[PDB]
Amino acid sequence: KKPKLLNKFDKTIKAELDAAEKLRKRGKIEEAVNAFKELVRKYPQSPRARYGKAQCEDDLAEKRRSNEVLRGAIETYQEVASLPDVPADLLKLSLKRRSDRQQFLGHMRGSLLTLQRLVQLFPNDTSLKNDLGVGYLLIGDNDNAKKVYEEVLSVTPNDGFAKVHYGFILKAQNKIAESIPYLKEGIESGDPGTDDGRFYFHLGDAMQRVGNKEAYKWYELGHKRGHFASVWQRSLYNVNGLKAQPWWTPKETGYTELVKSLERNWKLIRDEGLAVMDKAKGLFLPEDENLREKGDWSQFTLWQQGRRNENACKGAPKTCTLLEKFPETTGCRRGQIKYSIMHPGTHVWPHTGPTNCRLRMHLGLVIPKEGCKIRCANETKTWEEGKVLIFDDSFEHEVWQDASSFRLIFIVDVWHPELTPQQRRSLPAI
Amino acid sequence: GKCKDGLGEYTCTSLEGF
Ligand SMILES: O=C(O)CC[C@H](O)C(=O)O
Ligand SMILES: [Mn+2]
Repeated sequence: KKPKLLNKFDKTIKAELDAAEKLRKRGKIEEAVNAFKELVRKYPQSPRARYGKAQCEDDLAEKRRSNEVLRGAIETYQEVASLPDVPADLLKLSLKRRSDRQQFLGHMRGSLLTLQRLVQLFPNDTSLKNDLGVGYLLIGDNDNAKKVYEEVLSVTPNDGFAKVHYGFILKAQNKIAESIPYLKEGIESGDPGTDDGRFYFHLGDAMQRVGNKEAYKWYELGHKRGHFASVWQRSLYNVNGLKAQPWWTPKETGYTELVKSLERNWKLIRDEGLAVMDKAKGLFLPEDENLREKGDWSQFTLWQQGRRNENACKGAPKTCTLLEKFPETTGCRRGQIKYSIMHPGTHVWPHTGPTNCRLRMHLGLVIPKEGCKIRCANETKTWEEGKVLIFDDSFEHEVWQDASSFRLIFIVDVWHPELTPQQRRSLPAI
Repeated sequence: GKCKDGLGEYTCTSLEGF
């Protein structure tokens, strides 16, 4: 409906306020900034004049693509809420836009503060509670997020947005069966914010984990709806266009000198890893992304997000020195370089990595003769000591360990070879 | 919490505006 943005005094200056807003809507942003700055000087308590100043700064940040200008707008949106006699609709618009722009800039804790204030000021607005839940999720506070969506559901139990987010939270807590009805019903609601790749991804995954054969129906519909490159390649942080295939040869990747270095020096890489196992085993950390059905699996990470772990590299100094010659891996801010040890009785659930922007090399270091294998998409392969396998882990893949002794590999992520130097310099780290 | 091998976090990147 027609939002009511003018308090009693602002209606008496609606002519001036309209003129300034007209300048802004016509794109004359600098003229509009000056007009609203004059109105704010003249009517320092006017919320609509203050809101105009903020909206003008916001439009200006967009035109200049300037984070600095947008931080100015963020403080002016707060100023609006600081004034006397702010109409409720205007108060809510100003603080909502504040939170949205804080999130855009990455100020997740500041956005959370604004969202908490919004819910205090408007306790019957369920949408604002849903937005608060997102604020919590964005700072990693799943406990409070869960409580928010529980409150929402206890008032509006058919709220689809709250259903899919509650289901996401449940699935992340390994409450797999319980998450399925929430994710499914929320997607099916078609409510705004439910048509999101994350929810198709995790609904399918939970179904696969419980043996429900409908999982690929949801993967099909997520592909059809544009969230997945295909039903098998379900990464969600993608550069569209990159060559997509589950398995690559060294020459197909162009990183032939890296592969040669890994294979020719494999015993050195092996031996440093074994020494860490023997004398510094705490550098191997258990896998902690809920990817195991059962078994023991740990990793010893030398690089992550394109940053060298200096303490870790003390444990594998020659390996780190060897790898420094290859920026295609050491500067791959969407991958890692790590030793991975897997013991008998391990099954890694089918899963996908987050991004199509990397390829993953595996160098075999200690490979039992029998029992170890990795499937990617429909092809299944085995490791060999001193040999590299390469696969695109944005494709669904699965791992088994049923030997009688441990299996050690070395994992080296590289940028997808078709990514340009500016792409490799600019993409946000994962 | 980071997305290393999987896709389990609500978001896997940190944004910084424009
Ligand atoms: O088999 C391992 O140790 C690693 C499997 C993991 O899912 C990967 O993507 O490399
Ligand atoms: Mn994996």
